[PDB]
Amino acid sequence: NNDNPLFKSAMVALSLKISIGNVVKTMQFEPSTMVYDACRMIRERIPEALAGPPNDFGLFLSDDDPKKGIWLEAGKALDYYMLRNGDTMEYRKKQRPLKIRMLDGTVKTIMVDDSKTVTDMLMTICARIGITNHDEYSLVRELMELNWLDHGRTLREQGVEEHETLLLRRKFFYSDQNVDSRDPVQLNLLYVQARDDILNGSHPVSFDKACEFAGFQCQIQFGPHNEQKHKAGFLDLKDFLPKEYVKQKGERKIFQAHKNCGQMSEIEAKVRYVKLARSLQTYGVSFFLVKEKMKGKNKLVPRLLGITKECVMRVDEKTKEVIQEWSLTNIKRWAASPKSFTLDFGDYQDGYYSVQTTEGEQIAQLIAGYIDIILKKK
Repeated sequence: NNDNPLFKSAMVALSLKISIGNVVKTMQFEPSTMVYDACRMIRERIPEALAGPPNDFGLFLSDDDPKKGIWLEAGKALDYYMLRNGDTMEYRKKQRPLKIRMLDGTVKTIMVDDSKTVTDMLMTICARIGITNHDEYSLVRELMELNWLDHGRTLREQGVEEHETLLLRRKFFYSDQNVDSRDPVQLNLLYVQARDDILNGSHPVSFDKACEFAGFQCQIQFGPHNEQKHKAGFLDLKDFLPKEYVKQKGERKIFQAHKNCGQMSEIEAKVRYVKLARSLQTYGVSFFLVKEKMKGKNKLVPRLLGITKECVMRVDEKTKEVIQEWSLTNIKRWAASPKSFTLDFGDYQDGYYSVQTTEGEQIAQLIAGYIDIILKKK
């Protein structure tokens, strides 16, 4: 039957659960307390808060949905964050390991500031491995379209948790690839890259070309065509043709192209493979499958939309013919939403070009990125 000298009204103090690893303690804060001073008071009450230099720790407001967890800023008052009695704050190390697959295919773990955006993290990575031009590179997930990361947002809010390894990826440069039979190791790297892009469909090609490529691929993998062993049914066509072309009728066309190679060496076939790829107007282009509205028709028409350093291009989805091309110079503005992408060509044409796609923000950022480059050369 006593009074409690510790009691303060629920309205004048914030009662928060402070979590450090598996330790939790409830402490009382004046609600205008700055985050950095709250960290001090935490160090005075919880021994596990002393597990490192004091400025290495901060406060993190977790959530049942990990995408909604946020780091608190040191200069903000606690009541800025709309906290209520009983809420939980983690006292957390500000840097955390981020696993990144290097350009040599190995994984390196790099400490990054966990409150920052993907761009900031990329900059920390490039700093650690001696890359000055971080704008030549980006981070992508390794899932599977779903691997794209918006570098102006955080990993956390895009659903990337701390366990996930990301890939460091060099962007495409036409100046990167200059073919020659003198350097077999570099020739093979170029061949593998061009072949993989065709087989996985990121370089879209016609059916006839896909079988031509497969003909060189056969020369490379099997040597000269031998009608005793390279007969109907031999090929696992899924390994030689883009998925949309995996049809038995393609094998006859591949074998024709293979035979046409004669006794051509493995090196010479790799040269021809790479040369044929670079000869196509689709080479090096970043493509997106978008849905177009054609005047007259009610069903939208799937179309390949390609973005390069100097143009936007419409490509037929079945034949891969280049239907139309717009210089980046002749685009007045663009817009993206989660469901569409629209281009305004000012007085170069009547009507906007507006398509359905879930990759509109990706398209918009590519266009903006390539336009900024042209500006900086001016």
